[PDB]
Amino acid sequence: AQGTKFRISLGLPVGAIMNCADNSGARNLYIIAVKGSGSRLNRLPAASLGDMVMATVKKGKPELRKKVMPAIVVRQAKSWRRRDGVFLYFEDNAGVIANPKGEMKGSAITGPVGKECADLWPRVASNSGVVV
Amino acid sequence: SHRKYEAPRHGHLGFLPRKRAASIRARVKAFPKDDRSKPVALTSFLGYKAGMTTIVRDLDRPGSKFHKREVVEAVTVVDTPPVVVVGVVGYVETPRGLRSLTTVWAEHLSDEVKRRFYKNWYKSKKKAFTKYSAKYAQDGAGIERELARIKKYASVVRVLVHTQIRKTPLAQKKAHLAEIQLNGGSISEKVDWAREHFEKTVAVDSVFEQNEMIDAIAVTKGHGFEGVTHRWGTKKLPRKTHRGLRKVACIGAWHPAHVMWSVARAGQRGYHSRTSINHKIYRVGKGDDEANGATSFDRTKKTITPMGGFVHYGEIKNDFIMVKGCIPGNRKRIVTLRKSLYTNTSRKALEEVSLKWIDTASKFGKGRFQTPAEKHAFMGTLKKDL
Amino acid sequence: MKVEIDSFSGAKIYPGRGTLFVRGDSKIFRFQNSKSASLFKQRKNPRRIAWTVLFRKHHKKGI
Amino acid sequence: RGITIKSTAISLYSEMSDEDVKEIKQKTDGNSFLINLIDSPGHVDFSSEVTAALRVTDGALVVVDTIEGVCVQTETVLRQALGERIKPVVVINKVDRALLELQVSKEDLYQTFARTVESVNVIVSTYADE
RNA sequence: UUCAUCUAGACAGCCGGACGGUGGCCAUGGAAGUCGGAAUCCGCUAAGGAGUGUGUAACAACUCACCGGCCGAAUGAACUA
RNA sequence: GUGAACAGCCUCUAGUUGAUAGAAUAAUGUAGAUAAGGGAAGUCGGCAAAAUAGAUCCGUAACUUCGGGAUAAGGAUUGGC
RNA sequence: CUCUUAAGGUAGCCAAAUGCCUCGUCAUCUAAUUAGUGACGCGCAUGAAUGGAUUAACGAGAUUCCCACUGUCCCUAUCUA
RNA sequence: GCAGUCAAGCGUUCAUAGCGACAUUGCUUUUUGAUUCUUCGAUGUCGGCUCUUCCUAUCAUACCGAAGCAGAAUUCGGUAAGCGUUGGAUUGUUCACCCACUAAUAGGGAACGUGAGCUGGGUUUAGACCGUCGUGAGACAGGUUAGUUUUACCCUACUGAUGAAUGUUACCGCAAUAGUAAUUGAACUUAGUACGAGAGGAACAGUUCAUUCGGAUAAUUGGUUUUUGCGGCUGUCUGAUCAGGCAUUGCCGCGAAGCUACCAUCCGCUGGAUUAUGGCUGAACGCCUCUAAGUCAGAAUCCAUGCUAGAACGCGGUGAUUUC
Ligand SMILES: [Mg+2]
Ligand SMILES: [Mg+2]
Ligand SMILES: [Mg+2]
Ligand SMILES: [Mg+2]
Ligand SMILES: [Mg+2]
Ligand SMILES: [Mg+2]
Ligand SMILES: [Mg+2]
Ligand SMILES: [Mg+2]
Ligand SMILES: [Mg+2]
Ligand SMILES: [Mg+2]
Ligand SMILES: [Mg+2]
Ligand SMILES: [Mg+2]
Ligand SMILES: [Mg+2]
Ligand SMILES: [Mg+2]
Ligand SMILES: [Mg+2]
Ligand SMILES: [Mg+2]
Ligand SMILES: [Mg+2]
Ligand SMILES: [Mg+2]
Ligand SMILES: [Mg+2]
Ligand SMILES: [Mg+2]
Ligand SMILES: [Mg+2]
Ligand SMILES: [Mg+2]
Ligand SMILES: [Mg+2]
Ligand SMILES: [Mg+2]
Ligand SMILES: [Mg+2]
Ligand SMILES: [Mg+2]
Ligand SMILES: [Mg+2]
Ligand SMILES: [Mg+2]
Ligand SMILES: [Mg+2]
Ligand SMILES: [Mg+2]
Ligand SMILES: [Mg+2]
Ligand SMILES: [Mg+2]
Ligand SMILES: [Mg+2]
Ligand SMILES: [Mg+2]
Ligand SMILES: [Mg+2]
Ligand SMILES: [Mg+2]
Ligand SMILES: [Mg+2]
Ligand SMILES: [Mg+2]
Ligand SMILES: [Mg+2]
Ligand SMILES: [Mg+2]
Ligand SMILES: [Mg+2]
Ligand SMILES: [Mg+2]
Ligand SMILES: [Mg+2]
Ligand SMILES: [Mg+2]
Ligand SMILES: [Mg+2]
Ligand SMILES: [Mg+2]
Ligand SMILES: [Mg+2]
Ligand SMILES: [Mg+2]
Ligand SMILES: [Mg+2]
Ligand SMILES: [Mg+2]
Ligand SMILES: [Mg+2]
Ligand SMILES: [Mg+2]
Ligand SMILES: [Mg+2]
Ligand SMILES: [Mg+2]
Ligand SMILES: [Mg+2]
Ligand SMILES: [Mg+2]
Ligand SMILES: [Mg+2]
Ligand SMILES: [Mg+2]
Ligand SMILES: [Mg+2]
Ligand SMILES: [Mg+2]
Ligand SMILES: [Mg+2]
Ligand SMILES: [Mg+2]
Ligand SMILES: [Mg+2]
Ligand SMILES: [Mg+2]
Ligand SMILES: [Mg+2]
Ligand SMILES: [Mg+2]
Ligand SMILES: [Mg+2]
Ligand SMILES: [Mg+2]
Ligand SMILES: [Mg+2]
Ligand SMILES: [Mg+2]
Ligand SMILES: [Mg+2]
Ligand SMILES: [Mg+2]
Ligand SMILES: [Mg+2]
Repeated sequence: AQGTKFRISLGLPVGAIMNCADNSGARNLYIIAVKGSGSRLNRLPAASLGDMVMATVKKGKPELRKKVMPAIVVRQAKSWRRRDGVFLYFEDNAGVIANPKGEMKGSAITGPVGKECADLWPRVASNSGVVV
Repeated sequence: SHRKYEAPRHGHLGFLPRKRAASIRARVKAFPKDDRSKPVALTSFLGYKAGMTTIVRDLDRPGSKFHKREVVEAVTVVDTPPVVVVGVVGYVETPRGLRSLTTVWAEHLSDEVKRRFYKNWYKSKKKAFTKYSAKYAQDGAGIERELARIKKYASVVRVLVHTQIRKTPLAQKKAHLAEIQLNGGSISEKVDWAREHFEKTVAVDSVFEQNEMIDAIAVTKGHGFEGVTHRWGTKKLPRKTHRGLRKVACIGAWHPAHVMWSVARAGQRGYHSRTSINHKIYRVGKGDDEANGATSFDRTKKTITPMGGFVHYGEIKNDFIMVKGCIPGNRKRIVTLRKSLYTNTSRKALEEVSLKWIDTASKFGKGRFQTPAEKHAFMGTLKKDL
Repeated sequence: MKVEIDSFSGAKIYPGRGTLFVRGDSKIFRFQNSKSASLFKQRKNPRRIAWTVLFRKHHKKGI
Repeated sequence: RGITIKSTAISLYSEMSDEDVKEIKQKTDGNSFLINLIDSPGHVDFSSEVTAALRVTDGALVVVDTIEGVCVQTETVLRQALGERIKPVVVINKVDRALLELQVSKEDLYQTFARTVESVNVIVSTYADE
């Protein structure tokens, strides 16, 4: 968690599937928990871009299936509103498998990444293409 | 039995009863502590809520991620035509609390204020204060005894101001008259200042300045009789439940065999006195000034009021306060604006702010143009003519 | 404080107003309102939508 | 991790001004000298990489944190050198610690240095080859 | 309630001393009063355990009983309800 | 008339315009709708709702009592002139 | 070889809508399964027209999963009569 | 179920850091028995759902004391219930178990809270299958599948809403009493520092955000559409055209206003007195001692500040008060 991160609208609650944007071998990421979430009776925990989630891979190489891993959300597909007044969104939800230190089990991210997610994660920035 | 899963209570009980306020002017309950080593000055100010708009500005907040980067922020606009002093009220410390000792008024009063004392102004014989004024007869024989009476006694002096309603676009005609506590110095310079201001207006640059954190005291938008789902934030009940979902399921246990004061019920929502604190003043606008919507970065002469005019309000022709964010109450409602009761040093306060830009697009729709000029410059000429 | 222009209508986009969409290809789109955004997502062609900047140019109107 | 683990070598080429080589109290050619250096590890777990480097060297540059003083591993790496009959010289390192952290004064500092040297010679005399 | 100390100087506090056969015997890898068993004597004394603790790897080094200097009138212990 | 059609929808002949009314537009309801992102995480349980839907052309599995399974699955197309 | 009762559970099937113990054990499916499926079988108390085993097709039957779908839910808002 | 007392012993050494045998004194009424007092002219059974409040034997958060407390981490205890205590896989489950986030995933009560509040999965009628039992009808605290959940308009309580009387009327205020509220985390930095042989590895102050909760607000973005506002489309009827009707709002796109969303934005005060505990002076007792007199500090506590209502039988100031 190399940085502080301003709040952005949540769009990926638990149960959400997002595309796996890295060449790790995983085709998707099923979110089961989101790091840093708090508690409310009946409220599904949920992630936005930049958040560290706990996920499993439903479609992908067996070596990665049946196993819970941390992932970082890199695009979000649900309109959120930066501090400069813009409501923006991506065409899709997506994340990359990571390790708790914030490093990346992937090797190069495909597709755009959000500005907030890449300020938070250097190791993710090191592999990002177009950001914001 | 115990509960099963714990969850916080719904709704705040220090905001009860949730009834309708006694009047639509929310009582300004506490005034600031008086520092008497400073000039006689007002502590609050009446207002009229006009509407909201949007601004951009640089951000000076070192160590933030939006330091020196522009931000855009909602703002509320209060139409504040200068208010006219017409009275002085003095209160004494007593073992049962503050007691009003006497009131003394200006020699003459706008009929828009005298309207405050009638329910049928039109059919009256408008005799209110006709015979009081006669105490001004020779030299102010009686009135100067009272003013001395206040000076002798009177731990606290309050001045009776009233809004110049006629200077706004409302259909009202009947002004709002209010007490405002003089935090001056010496209960005497306080009441001289009152006499030296009878029927003399007080503008608002006297009272507030840019970046001053201030509180807003008004009466919440009414909403009528509300079910408990929306009124208290209760969980909407499952699709299958017979007899209704917008309900609380267990109005209470068997014992105490009484529905208790703490359980959400259906009833009135909105129309509650709210004192809301710490809204930074972003601009203090002059009516006797063109280019209210102008800024040192925008610099294109325009008023504050937006194209089409503030929706459900009208145009801004007077002094105005432009405060950051939002305030209790709807457009057209009287709005008391208190000076802050403590000296905030948060540095979210204390931050000098300079508007880069003030949106003035239409609010009656998806407003595309800042000024009728730039519409034409964009569109061209049109058939009806020009 | 550069204002931006609607990708579909060439309309002027003041701060805070409208929407911005990052397509898959990283291509950014700005929409001044909801209607302009809706049309584009219906895949409509602004050259055939009568009130847009880039329809008056293709019909040399007002120039 | 910022800890030397294997002791690794590097040979340094460096010059010396004409008046400096005059003081060299042993027969000495030229003005350029060749410094065959080894950077050693402090941790006891790696002491085997010190004896491995002290078998291949002739003198030893011993470093003492000025504020931490001479410490337990300073003591035992010295017993490694004097066993192998190796000449020492000392750098009292890390002094900017003493001016900042300790707000030290000039005498406060000098006397820090004295007892530190006193401490090393105690180690040097006890184990240096008679 | 029972038993003790005290102007022949108590209790408390402070202060000086706390020795010599001797590192006493069996042991112990080491055990010098002070891990532990067994012994519990003597000398020289105002008095100082073959040791009340702290301590050492073992000594050292402090400490206490014990004696004394100080002060000057009462005081200490164990029980009962 | 549309349409495969005694479907549904509109019309001609014929018949009826009968169900206590008026004014308001709170909560809660019953009945009918819609919903950003997520998509069963809700629940005993996908209950309820949603998605599908005609027709022309294409393509169609395990298994099978060889008859089926089959509108399997699954693609394409559809106005006007 | 033998005893109680005449015989002594064969072919099959199974923790089965039939297993007390029991959330059986093994495999599988899930991040996680008192659920499902496949196995195992000294089976409290399966078993051959009291029919056993198997079965295509059919089923407003009970049960598990998957795709699509969605206000069931996160978490509520809104409009109509 | 929970808590004491004695202290052989564990704790290398040492009873009581943390524990603790043989004994023995208690407390509690979310356990299960024992009884059979109330109810059999009828007090709706399990569990969940929802929601409020209460208890403390405190899981977390504040401040502390102890340690076999170096740091880090942990354990024991004190004031303390102010505030929070969750998302899921299997099960009807209560219970259990595992996944997972979390500061933490504490235990309980309120007719084993809560069915004219829901649900109806289980139990527990009648239909039906199986297994064992039985000659049989049938039985089973065994399995299995289907199986109608009724009324409020009355009284009170609670939520909101009016109101006679006080000489009339109107305006500005006072404040009794009641209520009250905020919560918790992370990153930077302090610092690779104190401490430590090393491995490791903090805290106060400062900065930026965040969680849960609260009260509002609608500039924006989004949702809603009988604006039936503009357009588009099918079928049919008005002879065609124009323009319309009907199709229960005919359907589709957009759609302003209003309403509204951690789906949106803004805002959530600071003085004092205290608890525990740490101290000062200081006797009791020539010393000592935080205590006996007196006294300094000091907690998510309490009282105020602030916020909400305003006694409809609490109050003040003030205006005008009927020619005929
Ligand atoms: Mg729940
Ligand atoms: Mg609880
Ligand atoms: Mg029902
Ligand atoms: Mg608007
Ligand atoms: Mg919209
Ligand atoms: Mg160091
Ligand atoms: Mg005597
Ligand atoms: Mg004595
Ligand atoms: Mg004595
Ligand atoms: Mg010994
Ligand atoms: Mg010893
Ligand atoms: Mg003897
Ligand atoms: Mg001796
Ligand atoms: Mg000795
Ligand atoms: Mg003695
Ligand atoms: Mg036909
Ligand atoms: Mg018909
Ligand atoms: Mg027909
Ligand atoms: Mg008839
Ligand atoms: Mg309704
Ligand atoms: Mg409905
Ligand atoms: Mg949706
Ligand atoms: Mg959608
Ligand atoms: Mg989906
Ligand atoms: Mg589930
Ligand atoms: Mg069922
Ligand atoms: Mg259905
Ligand atoms: Mg098909
Ligand atoms: Mg065609
Ligand atoms: Mg037999
Ligand atoms: Mg067999
Ligand atoms: Mg079996
Ligand atoms: Mg079996
Ligand atoms: Mg049995
Ligand atoms: Mg399941
Ligand atoms: Mg099986
Ligand atoms: Mg049998
Ligand atoms: Mg049989
Ligand atoms: Mg037979
Ligand atoms: Mg057969
Ligand atoms: Mg067959
Ligand atoms: Mg108990
Ligand atoms: Mg001990
Ligand atoms: Mg104990
Ligand atoms: Mg009974
Ligand atoms: Mg009885
Ligand atoms: Mg009853
Ligand atoms: Mg307690
Ligand atoms: Mg402590
Ligand atoms: Mg110890
Ligand atoms: Mg409480
Ligand atoms: Mg659940
Ligand atoms: Mg009970
Ligand atoms: Mg009950
Ligand atoms: Mg009831
Ligand atoms: Mg019922
Ligand atoms: Mg049932
Ligand atoms: Mg039955
Ligand atoms: Mg049978
Ligand atoms: Mg039988
Ligand atoms: Mg049985
Ligand atoms: Mg049965
Ligand atoms: Mg009432
Ligand atoms: Mg009070
Ligand atoms: Mg290190
Ligand atoms: Mg700090
Ligand atoms: Mg709200
Ligand atoms: Mg709208
Ligand atoms: Mg038509
Ligand atoms: Mg119509
Ligand atoms: Mg006091
Ligand atoms: Mg407040
Ligand atoms: Mg009253």
